Amino acid sequence: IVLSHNIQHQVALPPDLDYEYIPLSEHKPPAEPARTYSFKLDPFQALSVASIEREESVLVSAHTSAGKTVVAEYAIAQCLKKNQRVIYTSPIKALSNQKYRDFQAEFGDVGLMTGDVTINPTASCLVMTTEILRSMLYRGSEIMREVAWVVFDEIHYMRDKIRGVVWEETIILLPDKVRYVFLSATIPNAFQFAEWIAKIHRQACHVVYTDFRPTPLQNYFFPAGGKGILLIVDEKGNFKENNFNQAMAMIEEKKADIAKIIKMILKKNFQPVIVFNFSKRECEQMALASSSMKFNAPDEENMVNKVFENALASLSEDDKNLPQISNILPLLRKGIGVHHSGLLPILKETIEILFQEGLIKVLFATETFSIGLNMPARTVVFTQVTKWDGQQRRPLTSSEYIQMAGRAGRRGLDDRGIVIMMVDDKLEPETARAIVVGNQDKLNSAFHLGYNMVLNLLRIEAISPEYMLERCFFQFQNAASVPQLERELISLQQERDAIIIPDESIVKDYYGVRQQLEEYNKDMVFVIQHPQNCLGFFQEGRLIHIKSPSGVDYGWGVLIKHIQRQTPYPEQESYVLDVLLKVSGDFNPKTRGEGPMPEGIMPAGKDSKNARWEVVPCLLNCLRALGQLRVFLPKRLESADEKDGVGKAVDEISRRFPDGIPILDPMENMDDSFKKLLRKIEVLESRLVANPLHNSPLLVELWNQYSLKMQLGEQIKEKKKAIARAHSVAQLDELKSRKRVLRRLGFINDAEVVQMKARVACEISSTEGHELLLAELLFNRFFNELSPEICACILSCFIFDEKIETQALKEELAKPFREIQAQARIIAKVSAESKLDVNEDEYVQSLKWQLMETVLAWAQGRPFSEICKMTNVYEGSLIRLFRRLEELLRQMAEAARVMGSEELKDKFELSLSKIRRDIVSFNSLYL
Repeated sequence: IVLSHNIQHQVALPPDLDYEYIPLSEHKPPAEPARTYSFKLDPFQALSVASIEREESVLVSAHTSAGKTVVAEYAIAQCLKKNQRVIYTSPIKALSNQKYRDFQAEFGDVGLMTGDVTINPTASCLVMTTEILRSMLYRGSEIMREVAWVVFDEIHYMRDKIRGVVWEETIILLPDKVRYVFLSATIPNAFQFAEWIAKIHRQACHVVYTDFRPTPLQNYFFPAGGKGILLIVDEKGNFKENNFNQAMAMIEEKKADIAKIIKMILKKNFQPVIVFNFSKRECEQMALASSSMKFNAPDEENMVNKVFENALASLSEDDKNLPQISNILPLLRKGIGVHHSGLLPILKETIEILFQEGLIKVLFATETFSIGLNMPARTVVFTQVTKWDGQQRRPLTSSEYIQMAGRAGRRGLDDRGIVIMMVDDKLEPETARAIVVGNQDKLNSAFHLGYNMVLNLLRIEAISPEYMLERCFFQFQNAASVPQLERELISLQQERDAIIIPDESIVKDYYGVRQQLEEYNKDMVFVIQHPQNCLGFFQEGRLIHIKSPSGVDYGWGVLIKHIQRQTPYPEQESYVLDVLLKVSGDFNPKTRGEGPMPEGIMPAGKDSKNARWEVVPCLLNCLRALGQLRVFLPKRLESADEKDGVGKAVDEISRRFPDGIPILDPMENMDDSFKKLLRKIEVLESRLVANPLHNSPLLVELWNQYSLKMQLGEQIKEKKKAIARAHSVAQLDELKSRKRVLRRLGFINDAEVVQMKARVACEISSTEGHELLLAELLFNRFFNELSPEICACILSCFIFDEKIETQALKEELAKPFREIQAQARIIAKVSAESKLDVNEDEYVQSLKWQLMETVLAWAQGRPFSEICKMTNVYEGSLIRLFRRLEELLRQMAEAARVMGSEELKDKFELSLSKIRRDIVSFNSLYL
């Protein structure tokens, strides 16, 4: 077969094994297909659904807009037909809820489990996040026994530095009998992933890949302060080099541009447009520049006011009053939207809704909006292409470009998607070209050990940590990489052992000396050529010695004058001195030519004809000695016998002072410690002339060889390291260390049996969030006498890694914080004690205390407005922190329960009741 169009298929088979057997036919059909129609299937869908129908797992690799969700539906239907259960894991928050709404309306027998809520836990199809899958798995719930199929939507999130590990963990933990549908972006090494699944779960895994986009993209560049946009990638995906070149020239010649771009987009009916930025602040800034315009008809204005109010009706005439709403509404009314994680969740949803219904023509959003469900536009504008990964500025990866740009082009309603990238004031071509002809990044494991992990593996009879390491995807990519690396290492060793033909050990001395001279000579040029020490002595006729650009020697010359041109940026390189020198190789220039260094002028002399003596211009970076003498120069100094005549007076002075000519100390009086750090540089210059090598001609041959050997040695050491971190033992060191920690702290015995404290520590699941320390805290007490509302605030002290400002701490609050920071200190201690790369101070200091009072007063009954007034943290971030906090609290009630402190557990529940109220207890618009 049937349909055909740029579709690649592959299959993964388990490692032998593959020996017996079970053949006899087992080759189609074999079952009927549920919910085929309505629309005709695309061949890539047909293929993947065939894989699923045959009960074989399959990884689909296609762009997000390509319609991957249809395949998920089929597995659910098939599961529902066989009275089986299926699990839809979504990577993150809101979209799982949305997908739940879609599946609920479709299949009815559907439930939802997130951090915030639980729906229909007996349903045949459970939508849940990966993290909950991890917890429920470690807990070993019997539900998992009935599960036949797991669909992973957006599986490429396994490459996430903090959350990828969760994905991997739950994959490894599933029973081999289970089958998987992996939905992914067009990653390049899908096959490898399939193969890993095949090995570890002893079953086939198909891979369906295709380079298919329903609506094609055109990419345009806008240079900053430029006059328009340049098409740089056309519908056929052909790169137009020349326009890029023109654009960069448009930037070499070169706030408000965003407004002009939007106005242009408006004039040509390219709306709706998503304008991406990478900071909430930048988002609001951009909206301010935009806000002069108005994109809605009075009827549209009416429509959005009606929809908005219809959403707000559930709240109250006091919640309606937060200034984020009152002053966001005039923007919405003008047809301008904003979207970022700082807004209230209810605004994120209602703004999404107003965008989907076509009431918002321009939407300024941060990256996260790019992965929202079914919300594309006609045009996408990148406000920049630089993102901080930390103390570095990254040009956004191809995968990011794909993911964001995929929101352009609306399948039903648009002929094409228009993508306009505003460019940075400075940018090299190879990086941009790499992005726009984007090759997707590997799905490389980001596995790392965690305390909840290790503890849980140890806790269960039939499984072990060593197992997990052996079966890890990271390790699989290692066991793949290693033979290539040992082959590189061997090639390097051969080159090393083969280039060892320079002989001598005087070379080593030479290298050391040369580099020492370059550094010390740099010190000497520095400061001594600076006007602050050197300048004052600018009399006419004074004899000065010239440093020469690199290291040559034009000898002593009489200063003629000194000029300084300002437009010449280093301190030393600024003043220009005209000096008379005993020039020979002229040639270039004539009189005044140049410029950057005297150029063509060759020193000496002695072997001249043709000596000349002329006044040449040099800059102040070029200097060295200044000497202590001045001759009287004639006022009319432009004649053969007279320039050369001054020269005659110079040779006679030089003949009069052997072992001289004595020089001016430049630093003495506007000391001198530097001089004793100055004679040695000369000594080393004598060591150089002493070296037999200095004369031979090979020289540079032997030197470049020495360099190669030293480089190769460094590279080799590095390769042995890469091999070490390609070997399971690196991570195993981390493991043995963490085992030391667990013994020394008392969570498990030396016989590797989990204790009650380990068992309670198990039930705390947080991204990096110490999880240990809370357990220690409990058994150490430090919670016995706190009221619930106080306890809330203290627990709030662990989730916020964001910045807030401006408050003092009362003593009755500063002290418990201090005591916990003390516990953190003992823990980071034992951590260093056990060879962990933990930086003992950053751990201890990671528990930020500046938000204790906001949460405390919220827990004591303050209204939302007031606590929003007590900090600069964004409203949405605040509600997010509360939501993690509630989830955390449920976890703490659990661990208290599982250590029999019934009183603590009930207390935490009561705390939940204080926190879990009003807007913080808000249900989702989708549910």
